[PDB]
Amino acid sequence: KPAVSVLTMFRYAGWLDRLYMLVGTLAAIIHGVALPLMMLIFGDMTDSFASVGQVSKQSTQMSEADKRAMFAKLEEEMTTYAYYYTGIGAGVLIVAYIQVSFWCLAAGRQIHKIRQKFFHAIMNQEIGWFDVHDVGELNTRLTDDVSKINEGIGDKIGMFFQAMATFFGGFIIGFTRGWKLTLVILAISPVLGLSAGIWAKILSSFTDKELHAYAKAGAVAEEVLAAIRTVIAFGGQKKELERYNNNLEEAKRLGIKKAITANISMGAAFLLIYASYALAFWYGTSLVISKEYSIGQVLTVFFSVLIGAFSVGQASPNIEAFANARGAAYEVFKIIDNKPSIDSFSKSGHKPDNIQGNLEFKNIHFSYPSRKEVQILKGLNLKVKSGQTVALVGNSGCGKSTTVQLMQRLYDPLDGMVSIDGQDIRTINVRYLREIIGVVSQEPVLFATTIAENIRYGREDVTMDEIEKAVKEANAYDFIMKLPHQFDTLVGERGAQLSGGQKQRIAIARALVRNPKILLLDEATSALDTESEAVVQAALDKAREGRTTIVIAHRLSTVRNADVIAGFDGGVIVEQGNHDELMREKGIYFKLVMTQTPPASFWRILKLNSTEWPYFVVGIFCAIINGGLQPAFSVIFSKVVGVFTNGGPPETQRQNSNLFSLLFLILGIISFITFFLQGFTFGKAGEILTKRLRYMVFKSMLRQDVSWFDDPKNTTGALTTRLANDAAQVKGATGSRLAVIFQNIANLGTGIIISLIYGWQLTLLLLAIVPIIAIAGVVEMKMLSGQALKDKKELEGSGKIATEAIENFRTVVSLTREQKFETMYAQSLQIPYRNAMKKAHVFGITFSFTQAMMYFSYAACFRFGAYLVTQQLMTFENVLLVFSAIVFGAMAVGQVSSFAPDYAKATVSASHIIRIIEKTPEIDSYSTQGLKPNMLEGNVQFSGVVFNYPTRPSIPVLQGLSLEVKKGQTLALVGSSGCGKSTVVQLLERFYDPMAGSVFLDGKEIKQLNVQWLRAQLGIVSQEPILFDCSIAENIAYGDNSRVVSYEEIVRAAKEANIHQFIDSLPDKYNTRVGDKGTQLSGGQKQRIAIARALVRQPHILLLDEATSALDTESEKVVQEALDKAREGRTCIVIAHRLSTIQNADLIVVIQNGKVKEHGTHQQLLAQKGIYFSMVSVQAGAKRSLE
Amino acid sequence: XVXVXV
Amino acid sequence: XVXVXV
Amino acid sequence: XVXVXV
Repeated sequence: KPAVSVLTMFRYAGWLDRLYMLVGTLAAIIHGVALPLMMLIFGDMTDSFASVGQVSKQSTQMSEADKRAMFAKLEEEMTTYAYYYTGIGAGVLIVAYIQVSFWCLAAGRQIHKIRQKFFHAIMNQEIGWFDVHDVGELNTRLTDDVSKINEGIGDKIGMFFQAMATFFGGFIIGFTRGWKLTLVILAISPVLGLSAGIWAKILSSFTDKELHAYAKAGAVAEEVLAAIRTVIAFGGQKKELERYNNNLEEAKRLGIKKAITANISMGAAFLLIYASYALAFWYGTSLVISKEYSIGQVLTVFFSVLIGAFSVGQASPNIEAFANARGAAYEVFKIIDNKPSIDSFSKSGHKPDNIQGNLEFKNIHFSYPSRKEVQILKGLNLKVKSGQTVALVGNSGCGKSTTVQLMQRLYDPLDGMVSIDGQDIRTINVRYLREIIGVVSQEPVLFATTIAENIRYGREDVTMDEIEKAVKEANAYDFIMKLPHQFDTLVGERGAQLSGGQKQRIAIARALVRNPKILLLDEATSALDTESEAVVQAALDKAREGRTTIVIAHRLSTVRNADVIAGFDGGVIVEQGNHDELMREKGIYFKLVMTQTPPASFWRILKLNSTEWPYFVVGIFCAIINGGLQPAFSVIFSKVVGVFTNGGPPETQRQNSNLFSLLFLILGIISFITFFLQGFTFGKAGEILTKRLRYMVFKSMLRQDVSWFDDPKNTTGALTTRLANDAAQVKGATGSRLAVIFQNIANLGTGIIISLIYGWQLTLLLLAIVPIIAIAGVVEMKMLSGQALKDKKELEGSGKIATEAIENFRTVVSLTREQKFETMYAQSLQIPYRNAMKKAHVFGITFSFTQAMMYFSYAACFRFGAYLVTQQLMTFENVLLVFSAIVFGAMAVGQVSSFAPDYAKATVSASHIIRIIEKTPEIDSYSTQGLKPNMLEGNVQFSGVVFNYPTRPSIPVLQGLSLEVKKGQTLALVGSSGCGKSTVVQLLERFYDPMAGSVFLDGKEIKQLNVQWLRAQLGIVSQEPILFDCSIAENIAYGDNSRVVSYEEIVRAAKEANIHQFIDSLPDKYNTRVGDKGTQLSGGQKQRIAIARALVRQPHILLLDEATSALDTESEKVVQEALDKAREGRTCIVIAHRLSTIQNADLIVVIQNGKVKEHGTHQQLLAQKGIYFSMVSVQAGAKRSLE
Repeated sequence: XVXVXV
Repeated sequence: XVXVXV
Repeated sequence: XVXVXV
């Protein structure tokens, strides 16, 4: 929204810049004017051939006589016109170069200054300004916005003025050569442009807004894949696949509808363009027959005007570029124009000599820029004598730290004054104040250079001797000298990560080189290991003795030797004095003391589309006919102007133009049938395979096992994304693009055949020119990307030293040396700057060359078309045909290059989509193999089981686990902690096969058993049961698949689960929807429903996994009642955490490190004394404690 | 994709 | 007469 | 858009 004044934005352009912009915009306007003048001559050439064209055919008597005057007229005329064209070429060359070069130069020269000034501004801000802003946003703002400004003030302006120049220049010629056709052209204007826009808009449909259509299926997919273990457990995979397929079924229908409508739209647009395009020309002819206009003039005005009209549409985008650039320049200049109260880049105020260091804080009220919400310091009085060392203590609020914060004048206080020596702190120069004051912080920071350099950030002028004495006086010499590279070692976030105390010592050394008169030490001893603490403490103590010092920490080991200790309460100073006195005071201090004591060949994806042998041949045959229909447009326009130029006796002309203008439209209407076809056939072909692909992908995704779904690589979102994109992507490749390419090769093919057979060597010449300018056009874009990438790599390095500077800023301001970072920034920038100079030199040549080549190519066109070809019997009407045909073909070929990146992306996206189908699991639920035993009664034998999770094969969960549980009895399972208790339930369901050991049910190994049938006999119940969105009866009936469950059955189950109270209470009753789409319920109801699901299956094996985990009060009671009523008639395994509710169990089994430790009935484990007794004692101790 | 610019 | 506008 | 580069 917020923009910037036009003159402000260019404030850094002066002298040569303004000149460059002037000469540039001049040259640009000329370059603009250049083109419509070319089309002006094109009419004069037509008139030359027209005059001879009429006279040549008017004879029918003498022949040799026509070999004289005609050829002479063509000689002088064609020579003149060719000379002029050659004239225009050099012009456009020069002006193009001037234009792009100059504008780019101005851009560079300005942007450089912008960057420098801006970074300076950033660095010049006061801390309060940072405390209220996001640094990341600010750095990204720098690097991103300056680029926008660059894109703004760049060569885009030149293009804008050039476009405006073609616009005016076009319309001027258009009008002056004739007023009628221009108005007639303007009459049809409010349709054609809109249509073209519409088409361009419709063909942008591949980007992902299809989410609106897919989201319905995407929701199913998401809730499924998010609930994968439940659908796996209950084996409802066929159902989920079915649902997904149905949603896809809808999606494809909506798709084909959209296809139909869009194709109709595009076709209609094309028809309107055709119709108006022809109509204008028919009116043209209608004006030529009246001899009001010359045939060539018609062309001149037509083309000049249409050029001029297109110029606007082509101009518009550069407006947005400059427009965005002001907006970006607003927030940038806002920092640069901003002047702080503190500065620190100012040379002003006193720089006192012989500072004795007598500090006093007088009546200081302060609050950080959270402002009125909190006032931390309510008044204050503190004095510290010269040479002394004062220690500040406090319980909380860190009001202690505030004084250190203020003593550097990072903030000016609300009311009151901080006074170093006798003078107010605000009178003395900031930098000098920062220089006389040394600082050591809790978290020390090191910038990424050598140790010497980090010690050199204390003072720019220093020698390794002073460094040595500095670190040695900080006793850091040893530890660093042992380190390799000596002083030349590295430090920072990347590389050479060191002990905190060492870094702190380097920080103290750095601070020591500063040789300050005032020392501030805030918690530097705190947040550090006890051993090295003393090592650094020695340094800190050695860092004093020549200075006055204020120290703050939580370590009362370092306070005793202080001359004065000071206690705060609610920002109010209270206790001051020596230790013994403060202990005699028995105040806050004493209190605290006592308290602290990619590309490859994938045909099979096309082989999958081979399901439709038809629908493709139709579209290709149709699109090839369209391809053959395309140049027919050019053949007509050739003979329209051709016969009219080759007319001779006029009487026959007016009748033929009507026959053509008719036909001219006839290829139009027939273009509606063909375009809609190839678009509809390919479209419908796209939406079907999208069903087949997404169906074959999703299906095979339900095939995979829990091992694959626990992978960090594959999460629900990632899977849905991978599911959507690939299928969405292959469609674009197999879709429109192909049809268009075939249409285009067909186009150029028919065009070139016609052109080739008509013009001998006329075509052969052009075919030598066109590919050279095309390739010359591609190579330019390659250099553009190269220079772009290289430039990105250079400013990345300068932006890296900016991020380092503005992130750790609060430290750099304390050490000053911002000017250092200024200089480093500048030097970092200087390389891109010289690079940007070369950029303009190149951007110009490549542009002017491609332009000049196109204009010179046009000179060869008519020069060879005339002269050598026209001196022969070969005629103009064919020349006009060949040019159209050939360059049409080429400009159609352009789309080939334009449509190249689609397949590349599709391949990568098609590379994944075939692999995901062919991947096979260790355990597949789809295999119909497996025993399917006939005997009901279930036991469970765990024997010598060892299990490590495939995601984490480090710490093993099970090691030689062995359990046995007879039928119709409850197996309680207690454990210290972890999934060791649950892994049982997981393995029984066979989500995994254990590493070693085995597990049986009826005596048969589950491993050789059927997976589905195995899981079919299990009544799993988890902690937080997931219910899908549908009738609660459909959620309950989910317990049993391959058969629809009865109402009275789900009633019986609901009656068993004791949920009926809710179910008979609701308005919808059993048809009520649950799962947050339609209704909300608490955990109790959900769980009871899970119980219903469990026992409608009528399992022989119930598995209750911490069912009462998330629950409270009576809910636990009723749910436990239900769960209790659920078991006792079945084999079951209960791992619940309420041991009070396990007191009734046939067999309790304490697990330990994967081995069963204690096992037996309650009273036996209670007769024993060990883990279980402790487990039961501790938690019973809590219930007794709550009284 | 005929003259003026689609 | 090609496609840009001659 | 089939296998080499469209």
